Amino acid sequence: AGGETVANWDPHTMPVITEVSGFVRFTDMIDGQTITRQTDELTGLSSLVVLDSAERTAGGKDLRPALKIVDAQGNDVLIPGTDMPAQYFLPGKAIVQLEDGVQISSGDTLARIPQTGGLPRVADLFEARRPKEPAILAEISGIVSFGKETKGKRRLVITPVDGSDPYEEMIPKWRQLNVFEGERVERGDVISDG
Repeated sequence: AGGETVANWDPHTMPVITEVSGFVRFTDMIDGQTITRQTDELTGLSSLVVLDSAERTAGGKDLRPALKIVDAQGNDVLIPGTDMPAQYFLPGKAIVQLEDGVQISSGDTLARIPQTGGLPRVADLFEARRPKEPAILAEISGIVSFGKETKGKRRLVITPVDGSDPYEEMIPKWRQLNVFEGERVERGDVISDG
């Protein structure tokens, strides 16, 4: 009916959400290397925050902190259809409020990541100029993954299901990205908004 609200969301932070049910298990989340306990003074609540690669020590840079969704016996639960382990990797500045070994169901939030006109506009539109921060898309479909870190700029690798494996692209690590190495990306998908 008219005036009914059908969707609501919090734009301040983007959540990272599990796809399967089970138990949350920490991985590579060592305090002092990849995560830290940050406490809010105005509220008193403390949370685990994932460290940035530059801020980490030598050992922490190679580590990949993440959360696994394992069954009762300790076996990793595969995502249905994909047949891929449901290990969700937490990037830098990610806030984790889920205790180790706690029971979880599919769909629960695992983590949180903080977040012209006139005549010149028409002139630039007809000149087909490129914006200052162009949006990033995927050239070819398939799975995606990370690559070399801080080699001038970060790298990304696209592996098609039945295509050219060695394809790669360069993405600077100084721009807030929204790529998902654990999720398949189509060629009609965005990487950095804008």
